[PDB]
Amino acid sequence: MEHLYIVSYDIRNQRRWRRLFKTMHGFGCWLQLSVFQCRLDRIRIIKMEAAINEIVNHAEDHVLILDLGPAENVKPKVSSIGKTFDPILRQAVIV
Amino acid sequence: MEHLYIVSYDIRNQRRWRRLFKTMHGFGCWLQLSVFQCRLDRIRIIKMEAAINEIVNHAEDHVLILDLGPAENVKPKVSSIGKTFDPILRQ
Amino acid sequence: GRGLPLYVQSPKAYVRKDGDCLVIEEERVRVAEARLGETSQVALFGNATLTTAALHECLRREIPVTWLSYGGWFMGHTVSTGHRNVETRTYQYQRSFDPETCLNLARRWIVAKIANCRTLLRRNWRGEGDEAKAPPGLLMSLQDDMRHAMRAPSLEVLLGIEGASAGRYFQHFSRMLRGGDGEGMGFDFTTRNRRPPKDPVNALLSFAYAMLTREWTVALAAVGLDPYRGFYHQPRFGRPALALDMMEPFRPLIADSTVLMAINNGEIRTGDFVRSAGGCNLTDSARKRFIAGFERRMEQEVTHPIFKYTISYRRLLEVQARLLTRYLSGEIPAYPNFVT
Amino acid sequence: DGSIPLIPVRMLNEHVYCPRLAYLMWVQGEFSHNEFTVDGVIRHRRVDAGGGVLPSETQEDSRIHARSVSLSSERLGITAKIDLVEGEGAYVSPVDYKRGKRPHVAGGAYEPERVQLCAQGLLLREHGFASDGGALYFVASRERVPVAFDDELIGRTLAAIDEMGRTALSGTMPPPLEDSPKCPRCSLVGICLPDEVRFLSHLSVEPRPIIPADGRGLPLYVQSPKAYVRKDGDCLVIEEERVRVAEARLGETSQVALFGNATLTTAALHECLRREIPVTWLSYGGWFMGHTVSTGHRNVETRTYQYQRSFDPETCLNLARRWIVAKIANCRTLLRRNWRGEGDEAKAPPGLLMSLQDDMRHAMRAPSLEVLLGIEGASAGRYFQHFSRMLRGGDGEGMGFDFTTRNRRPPKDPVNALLSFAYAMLTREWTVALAAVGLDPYRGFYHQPRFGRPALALDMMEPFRPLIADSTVLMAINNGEIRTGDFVRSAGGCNLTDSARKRFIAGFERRMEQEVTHPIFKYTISYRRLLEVQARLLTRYLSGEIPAYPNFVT
DNA sequence: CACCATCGTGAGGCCTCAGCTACG
DNA sequence: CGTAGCTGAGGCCTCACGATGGACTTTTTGAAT
Ligand code: SF4
Ligand SMILES: [Mn+2]
Ligand SMILES: [Mn+2]
Ligand SMILES: [Mn+2]
Ligand SMILES: [Mn+2]
Repeated sequence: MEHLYIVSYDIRNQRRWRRLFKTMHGFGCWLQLSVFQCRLDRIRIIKMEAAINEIVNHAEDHVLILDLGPAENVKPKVSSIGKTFDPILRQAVIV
Repeated sequence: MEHLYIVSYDIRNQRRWRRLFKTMHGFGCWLQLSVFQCRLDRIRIIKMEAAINEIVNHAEDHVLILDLGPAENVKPKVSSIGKTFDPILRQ
Repeated sequence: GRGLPLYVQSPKAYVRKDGDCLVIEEERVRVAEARLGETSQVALFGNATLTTAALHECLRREIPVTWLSYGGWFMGHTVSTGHRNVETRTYQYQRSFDPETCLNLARRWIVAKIANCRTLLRRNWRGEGDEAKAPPGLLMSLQDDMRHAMRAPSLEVLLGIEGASAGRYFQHFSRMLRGGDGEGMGFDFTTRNRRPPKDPVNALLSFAYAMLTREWTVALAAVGLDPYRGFYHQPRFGRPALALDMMEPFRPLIADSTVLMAINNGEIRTGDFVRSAGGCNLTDSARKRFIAGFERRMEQEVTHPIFKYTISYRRLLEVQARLLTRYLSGEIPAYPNFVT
Repeated sequence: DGSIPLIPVRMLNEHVYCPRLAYLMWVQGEFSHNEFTVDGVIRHRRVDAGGGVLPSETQEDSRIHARSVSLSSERLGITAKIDLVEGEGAYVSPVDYKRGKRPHVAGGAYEPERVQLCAQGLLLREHGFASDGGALYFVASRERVPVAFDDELIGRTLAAIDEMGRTALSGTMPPPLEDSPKCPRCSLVGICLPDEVRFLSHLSVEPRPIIPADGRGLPLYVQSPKAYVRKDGDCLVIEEERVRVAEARLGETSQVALFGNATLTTAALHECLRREIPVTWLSYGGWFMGHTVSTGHRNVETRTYQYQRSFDPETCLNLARRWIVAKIANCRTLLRRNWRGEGDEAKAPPGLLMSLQDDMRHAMRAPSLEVLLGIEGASAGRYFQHFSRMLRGGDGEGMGFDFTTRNRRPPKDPVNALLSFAYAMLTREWTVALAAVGLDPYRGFYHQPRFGRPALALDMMEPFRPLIADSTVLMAINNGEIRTGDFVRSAGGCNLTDSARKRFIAGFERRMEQEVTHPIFKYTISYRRLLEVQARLLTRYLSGEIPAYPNFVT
């Protein structure tokens, strides 16, 4: 069972920002100007929180990780006003 | 029963941004650089989504509203890496 | 033979197929050709390019394209889904259950290892000033042990005799240093091969042995052979039992020789080691200096597998592996080992 | 002699937990991760992976705070890499880090870790130290839990050393735990297969529901003949004509399939290699040219057993009988359940069912492989003769099957091409699954090795042809995935447009990720997981652990 | 389709605040 | 009067477009009840 995580950050050093944008494209897909949506099971959430405890500087950065739900029933939990919202789908890439 | 909502926006016009920062301080408390946490019951969530359908321009802005849970059990659902996270308390 | 491996050193390179030919280009300018008649594995170094048409033409002819990093670190193979090599693997597995197969190849490997050891004695003996030659009693002793290895009855006897002879070689290994005892680099004749290295010289020896084992593993897997099913050593626990079986002749030439190179060239000094309650381990700068040294020894040319054409060591390994698969399945009797 | 290496003390920790677990992890490699192994590595890495002070050889009076200290004694027979060593002058004490809370047991430390700490204590005593104690430093609450080297604790440790030595020298993998609560989290439950081996080895129970797979992704299909797959850090961007068509997250990718003249930049290939993500090169039409390997699979017992049994005739014969009997049974079942007639034809003709069942049984009583191949041919001929009976309620425009056009190189029917593509694209799945369990996909018992078709994937796919390949073809034609316009003629025969290939591949993927219920164990398992489970059960059967291979007849 | 993908410096676009004018 | 409202100056966030480069390291450890 996988969950849908929403990750939003404030990073106060451009190098650390590059490092974190690096890592986050490693894990989820871009959603908003500083927000990523990640569809992860347990192993990968452990990996993500391991990565973002060494990418960031705990003194002045801020990363927020929200566990919306079981990633099958997230659509009632998210309401988007501008663009459409479409959760990450677990299917192969055929192209 | 109240729920904890997290609201995050991208606004591409400074006037609309003022209008929305206006409205959002009306409803919740600042959390992150463009994120507000709101503890609302049903009447107030209806009010908030009513306000942010006329503050924003649907063509190019983007506002995201996440319903975390019943606002009593939100702490297991939120993990903050930098500052502390402390939900809105009703007192 | 049939053909030889092609090593594309240039990280710039772009490799295409020209009909029956494999063309190397540099900057839209040609470099060299292979032409697939005398080819073997195509080794591509870091960020080289191999056009997918050329890759398909390699696969259809069942040529093991191998990918190395820019430095030369192995990163993987690319084998074809044809019976080219499964014949070799099934011959290896069917024949590993035999007593003369195991015993005979073991006897050959040990006699070659001993011969390389004594040849390295007569090469690199540095008891200089008063003992320009090794004691011929030692040389006669190792010759006698070599005959014994020729006529060992069974595997356990060969293992015991091998251990003996290797020990008496290591007795005078320290005789081969910069001229005397290497105070600050002490060598223990008896604490050999315990898992943590208790001596700096033994630390170098173990690290060189491990790198040689890795090279042999990748060379064996390049050909269609299972490196983990050995004839002489024992298979399980994750030990590569065929790399360990075949690296025995090559221990003096690539491991002992590399250590002697890097210790008689001053590359490794007493300050490079850290000692801890029974463990002497290298420091990082020293570790990768020694890795460079191991490369430099792997880059040398030696001429005579059986055909005199001055191959680098890293390709002599493949030549030997192919000779092994060719001994199996019954082409060439008795696996003509490489001895100098 | 060298009949056994020095026992790593972590394998000593595992042996007192589950002897089968120690056997798997030590004598056959065979490790896999889950939530907790990954979490424990994460705990240990940030501090104790990096070294610290040395344990002084000459100890008089000074604090010893060594970290990641590697000892071994060969009189004892163990080797260790101690997480930390706290000692005042000459009285040292091992400290092992853990991951979780303090356990809810008397003494605060379970039986295994106590044995590990005692073993490290003996090792320290060997090198001239006075330990007489140790600790467990749980990283989560850093609640150091002391452990005292009681005497029968040392008795347990030495007994476990001897027990592991004997069970490794014997060469027989110890049975699984009996319905234990340890197994549902041992991170090898996908390899131990505890309940399945229990049930089939006649220690009969009811297999508990699948301890589900975790941390595995979905394939990457590159069907466009002009795609360029390049690395973009951890993503993997597939750009076609210099525009980003799609990205694939490498953490979520489990294979790569390169169809035709699709290019893969060497850096992307290296990054795939660093993760052992299999990369498979295919012709434009699905021919399986080659794949990527890396210095073999460290499990040797599996391959040794496979080859040694391959050299045995009646083992090959029994396996082949099982396989094609399963194939014929599945053909019958498919013919039934998806026959679509109108009236007096809407349900299967029993004469055909008589012929097919009689052929099933004639194969079950086969004398040798020659007659078995003959019977397989005859039964497949009848099945395909009736195959067209049952698609779209009859042939459509151009969607014409010719039963005599099967089994040869250029497909000159639309549906013949569709079948050949499905077969050649299931062979890849089987090859990957078989190579991922330590087996050698090319040494087969029934089929003979020939280019592009590994002899063992062709074997173990025989039961699954009707369930996956033919079923995908049927569902694709019926649902309207493919109509006649999707095909293009050629001098060779028939081929598919790109719009057809993408839709068909998506359909095949949906089939592979489509849950079923196992006839024998009765739990919902996806087909892709089922292939791995069946490969593992074949390894067990060749191992002599279970009496016979479960063929999955439905 | 020429080494290829990590590093990183500019120019613009979001996001907020302090400080102003009007004002009612 | 006071709070609504608009301007600047700085701080986050990302991208197209450039130049360097040229990682990979022994064996162990790593959960679970
Ligand atoms: S279920 Fe897992 S832990 Fe239990 S005996 Fe089997 S492999 Fe070992
Ligand atoms: Mn942000
Ligand atoms: Mn924002
Ligand atoms: Mn030896
Ligand atoms: Mn067949």
